[PDB]
Amino acid sequence: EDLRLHLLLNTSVTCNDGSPAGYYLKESRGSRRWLLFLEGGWYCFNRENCDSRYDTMRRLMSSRDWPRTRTGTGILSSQPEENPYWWNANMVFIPYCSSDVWSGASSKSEKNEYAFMGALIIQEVVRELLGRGLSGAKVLLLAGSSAGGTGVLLNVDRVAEQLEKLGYPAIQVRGLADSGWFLDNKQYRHPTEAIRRGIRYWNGVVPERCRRQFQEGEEWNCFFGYKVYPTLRSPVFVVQWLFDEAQLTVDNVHPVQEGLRLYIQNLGRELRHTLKDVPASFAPACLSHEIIIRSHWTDVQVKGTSLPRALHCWDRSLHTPLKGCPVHLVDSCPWPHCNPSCPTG
Ligand SMILES: OCc1cn(-c2ccc(Cl)c(C(F)(F)F)c2)nn1
Ligand SMILES: *[C@@H]1O[C@H](CO)[C@@H](O)[C@H](O)[C@H]1NC(C)=O
Repeated sequence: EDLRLHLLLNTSVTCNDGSPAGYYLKESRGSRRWLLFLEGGWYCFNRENCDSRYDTMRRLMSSRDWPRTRTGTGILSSQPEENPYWWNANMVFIPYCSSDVWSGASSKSEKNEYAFMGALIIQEVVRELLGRGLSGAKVLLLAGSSAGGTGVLLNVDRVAEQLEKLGYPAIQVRGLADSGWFLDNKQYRHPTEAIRRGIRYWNGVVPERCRRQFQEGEEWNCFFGYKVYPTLRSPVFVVQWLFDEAQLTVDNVHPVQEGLRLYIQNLGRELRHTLKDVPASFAPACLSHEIIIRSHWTDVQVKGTSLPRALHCWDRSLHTPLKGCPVHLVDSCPWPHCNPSCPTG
């Protein structure tokens, strides 16, 4: 229980229900590395389905019941045994309480039952951390899982621009997007519509270069990794199971026959294709969901390299490829669990 809760001092930056947003922090006095992690957990895109989420997922919509501390796990652990990559970093966990894939910039008001302020929560956390040590940082890694992974892609360049404009051009902003790289593909039995309605309901914002390509009405495109990633300037490491459970869910996939076998194999092939030109990526051939804040995140390997090792090699590459220190690790085998190191479940 080593990360301590701080509610935002700017109380106009709120969770869905108007309660203040916040962050959990464990400082590491010696370190100039900062890890800011965006929690995930789907989203809601109209009054009805947000009302339902408020009944049974209220911690994702409100800070009123948050605990005063959280234990850092996986990449947020301070133990080198659990976190070979960044155990000595300053650790920040940002709870997801905006239900907007971290894209929203809209307040609760007479016109809005809910506030959707995810993009502003990130900006405010960064602003308040600069007075707590972030001003002395050399690397700010914006990480995230699930909706938080997509949130990394939507916000990493805005964090970089924010620090540049505040007068901190020496902080290197990087992104780590875990399980947030989705395909706008055809369902197996009859995602783009959800995001389309979400953006209007949230007043959602997307990165500028991507917005300029797709333009008004088509900004939903920028929520899909393979479309937004080529527009980004900050270095982004992409972690994505080839057969992500959430992708299969939105594809309406739940003794597998030929049609479904071909569907699943084509999904893995398409995911692999979208990662071909992503130099820093870790994509195992597993049916699973999220990775980087679980305690046993060290166990999975691609081509004999673990994710903590891949991320360390990424660090080195950002100091020609490195001998025995790869950063591009995408499985080529075509079926869930053809990789023996996949999570057991
Ligand atoms: O916790 C599971 C989960 C999945 N998602 C998510 C994020 C972005 C997109 Cl773009 C999509 C989809 F389905 F639209 F592709 C889903 N968010 N949280
Ligand atoms: C507080 O947040 C709002 C955005 O919701 C912003 O307009 C305002 O300037 C902030 N001001 C502070 C913290 O001084």
